[PDB]
Amino acid sequence: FPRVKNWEVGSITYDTLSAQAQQDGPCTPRRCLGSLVFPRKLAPEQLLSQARDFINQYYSSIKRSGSQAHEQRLQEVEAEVAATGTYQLRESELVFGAKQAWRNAPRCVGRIQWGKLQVFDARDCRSAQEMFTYICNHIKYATNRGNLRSAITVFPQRCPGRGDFRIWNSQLVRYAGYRQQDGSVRGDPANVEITELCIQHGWTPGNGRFDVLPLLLQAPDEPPELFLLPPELVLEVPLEHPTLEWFAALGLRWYALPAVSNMLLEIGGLEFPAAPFSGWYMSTEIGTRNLCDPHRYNILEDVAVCMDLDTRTTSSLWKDKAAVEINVAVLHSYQLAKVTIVDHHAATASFMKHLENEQKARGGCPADWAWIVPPISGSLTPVFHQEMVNYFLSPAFRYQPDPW
Amino acid sequence: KFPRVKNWEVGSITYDTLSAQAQQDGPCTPRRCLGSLVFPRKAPEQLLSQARDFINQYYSSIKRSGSQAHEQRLQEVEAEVAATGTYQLRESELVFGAKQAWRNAPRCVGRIQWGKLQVFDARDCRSAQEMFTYICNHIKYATNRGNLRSAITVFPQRCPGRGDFRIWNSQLVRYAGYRQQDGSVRGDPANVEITELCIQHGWTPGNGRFDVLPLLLQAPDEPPELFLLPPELVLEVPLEHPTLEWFAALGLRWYALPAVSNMLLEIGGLEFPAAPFSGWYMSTEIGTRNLCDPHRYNILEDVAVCMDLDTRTTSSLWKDKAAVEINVAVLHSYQLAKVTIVDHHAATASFMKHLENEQKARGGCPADWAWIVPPISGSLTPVFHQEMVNYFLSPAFRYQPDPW
Ligand code: HEM
Ligand code: HEM
Ligand SMILES: Cc1cc(N)nc(CCc2cc(F)cc(CC[C@@H]3C[C@H](F)CN3C)c2)c1
Ligand SMILES: Cc1cc(N)nc(CCc2cc(F)cc(CC[C@@H]3C[C@H](F)CN3C)c2)c1
Ligand SMILES: C[C@H](O)[C@H](O)[C@H]1CNc2nc(N)[nH]c(=O)c2N1
Ligand SMILES: C[C@H](O)[C@H](O)[C@H]1CNc2nc(N)[nH]c(=O)c2N1
Ligand SMILES: [Cl-]
Ligand SMILES: [Cl-]
Ligand SMILES: [Gd]
Ligand SMILES: [Zn+2]
Ligand SMILES: [Zn+2]
Repeated sequence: FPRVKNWEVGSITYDTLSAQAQQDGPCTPRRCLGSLVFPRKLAPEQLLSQARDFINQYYSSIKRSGSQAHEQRLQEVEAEVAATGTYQLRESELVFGAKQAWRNAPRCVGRIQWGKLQVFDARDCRSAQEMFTYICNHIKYATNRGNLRSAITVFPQRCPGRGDFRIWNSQLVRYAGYRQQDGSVRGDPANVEITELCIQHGWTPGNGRFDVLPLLLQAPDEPPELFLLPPELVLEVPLEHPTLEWFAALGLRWYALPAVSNMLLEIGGLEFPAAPFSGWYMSTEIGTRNLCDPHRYNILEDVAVCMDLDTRTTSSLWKDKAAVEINVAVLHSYQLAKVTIVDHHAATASFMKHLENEQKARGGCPADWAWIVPPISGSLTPVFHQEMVNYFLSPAFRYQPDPW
Repeated sequence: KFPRVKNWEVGSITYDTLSAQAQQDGPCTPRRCLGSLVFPRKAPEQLLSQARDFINQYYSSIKRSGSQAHEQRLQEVEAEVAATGTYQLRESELVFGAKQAWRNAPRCVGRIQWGKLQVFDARDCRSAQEMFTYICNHIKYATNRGNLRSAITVFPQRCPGRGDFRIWNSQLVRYAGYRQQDGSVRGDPANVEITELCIQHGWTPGNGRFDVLPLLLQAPDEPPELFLLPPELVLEVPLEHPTLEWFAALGLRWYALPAVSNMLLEIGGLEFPAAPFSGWYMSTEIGTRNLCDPHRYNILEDVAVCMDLDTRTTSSLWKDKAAVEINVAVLHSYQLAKVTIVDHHAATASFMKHLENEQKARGGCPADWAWIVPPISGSLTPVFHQEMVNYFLSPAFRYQPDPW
């Protein structure tokens, strides 16, 4: 049982939940690989193992462990896999599993909200046109005219033989990225690859820096099909600053809905390669990483020039000053648009409360310090001084290979 | 089977082959990562194997591996460990071992400087009084009227028969911390323990916020003895802000010389419990950590209120704005006083150069991401997007328990 200390207050706890981890991480006594973005790289009796644990979890949480439906539901999954080699989740199990995978995500700082999650069950999906309608329902429900609500849509599970449902975009809303002889990029450099697949599959491109890409939706065994997103359905926020009048003229925008559409949801040994989930943004994601990363929109120096900052010496802290103002413009613009957003101080303080909750309830919480601490102003937030333990519990969201 | 390490800003990929030579083990397992823990860790034949590895390292660096001189040194050491249970370093080996310990320190962002280290050999020290003279000479040489120079003074090694030389103070320059009426702390709260000790040992305490502490110096098998630092030896910097003129009236100060004095230096199996070392400050250590940490001087809200920021809501980013200007004040003040200081942009850029040098020289570099990434503006610096591998090489600086 690892001892975990908070260096701001002096309080000590012990993480007993870590003792119950399975899927081993990347570290060994010889070396820690905690900072690696992808840990390492990405006969059916082991399906029954992960399923019996999950069903025991489910009846644990609804109190009804021992007797009744508990040691009843243990049998049909046994018989389902005995009969068919896989099994179907009950809808309440699918709901409970989706919430747990979120609760279990070590890199997610928004997990105080894990209990409020709307699960759309898309397991009877059959075509790519159907997926598109499901995705469009999700986006409409999640966006909710700017009053965002966490949501997940679970597409049919991976099957013995036969292909997989798959969204080729990394998120549901992505901006395009186009090159030149320059090798430079117009738009988002994170999305250069998928932008060229969209074109490779027939997308007439666009002119500028904020073109919402079309979706590539992959029904099982068939090639992807391009689906264009309705402009009515993609809520966006033009960026303005509350006091720097010229900021709006930079023409910056970002979208309302953060919806991750390329991770594999794993519940009770079943795999859902298409289960896009969405919540709402923390402002540093947009302001600091998407707009200021050198390999993203890289706008930092352009803003500093407009603020008349001394970009001729690092010790002026011109980068820090312009970055804060970009974050101020993000928070201001989303509030003025009445689009849900949370600043990194509010988010991290909520995550501390979540750590306290998870301590009482489960004896600890898997947390990835490098991802929980915000990318600006880290030590000004309470999670910086909190020691954390990182480990893998199931259900889980896992990374998966791109279908290329 | 060496870890692949990616830089996400640029797309670089390398493999850390040096990690495979890590000759001691840390707190992580495949089950769980403890990378974020502040304290991760906590006879003749194992002394011999450590000695042989270091001798091998020493003769590698002088392009004389395998020579007669190399093997005579190996056989000399084995003979000395057999006759006395220990051995003595040659002066050239001590200089090389001290530089290697800095080079090997995973939490140090200043390691581009590692080969430029002044080593004072104080292994002939006989008393606490001589120890004090050596320390004062170290402070004088390292400070160098504001043009700071990296240095380490090495006091006699641990040996069977006599107690250890120890410096009880955690740094050579520290400000007192006085518990108070309100139950509050006046001065530096990180230093209440050592402050209470000094008073026990006869120090007549002050009542200010920036009172420099005396040294408690322990000769073998002696109680610690109190030594006052001559005020003219301790170079200090009043803090002012280039454009916030009321900032100077806060009365804030910091000292020029960061000199860590409670770490143990390990070279070839030998242990030096007293070997204080010093460099120069990175500005975020002073501005962000020492002045803004809620458990330290905790000035952030006072500065924000003076700047007329809106401290009623976090979404105004008043904390970030106040902290940026505190860092500006530190950099301006130290430059104005002509005292060496490096900002976090310059320092992390030089660390990136260090990583590249080290990959060519040694096949990798041990680095603790959570300590290398600065506590403000993390993703604005290039180390943020660099994956790192943390592991323990010897020679090394290690933590040790407090002598009390
Ligand atoms: C409701 C408010 C939410 C907030 C404020 C939030 C915020 C964040 C942030 C800031 C990250 C780290 C990524 C980064 O900082 O660059 C993250 C990661 C993550 N979140 Fe949340 N999120 C929310 C909802 C959700 C939901 C609903 C789910 C799933 C059901 C989820 C699952 C995840 C996962 C799996 C990761 C890891 C991403 C990766 O490994 O690339 N989050 N979230
Ligand atoms: C010359 C300029 C130097 C700079 C700019 C520098 C910078 C730093 C910084 C910023 C940290 C982490 C402190 C923080 O929390 O912000 C650190 C840690 C450390 N430094 Fe350096 N340093 C320098 C010189 C040295 C020297 C000369 C030595 C030894 C000979 C050394 C050994 C270490 C060690 C062992 C640690 C880790 C301390 C711990 O684990 O608590 N440094 N350094
Ligand atoms: C629901 C939700 C709400 C919210 N506010 N944020 C998120 C996370 C957004 C995100 C942040 C990030 F920094 C990188 C990625 C994608 C790339 C990452 C990194 C690597 F490429 C593999 N991963 C997939 C995605 C989710
Ligand atoms: C030579 C030098 C130059 C420079 N510029 N900076 C430094 C770092 C100074 C420092 C920073 C820090 F963040 C923590 C500690 C000591 C405390 C650490 C943390 C925990 F309290 C126990 N350890 C002993 C010391 C050293
Ligand atoms: C709990 C957490 O790991 C701890 O507060 C660490 C984080 N990273 C740090 N990094 C540096 N350079 N200095 C520190 O004191 C800390 N504190
Ligand atoms: C190299 C480093 O581990 C990598 O850049 C990580 C660091 N922490 C991060 N944290 C978050 N939240 N998002 C990220 O993309 C990253 N990148
Ligand atoms: Cl994003
Ligand atoms: Cl310090
Ligand atoms: Gd002024
Ligand atoms: Zn680890
Ligand atoms: Zn701190």
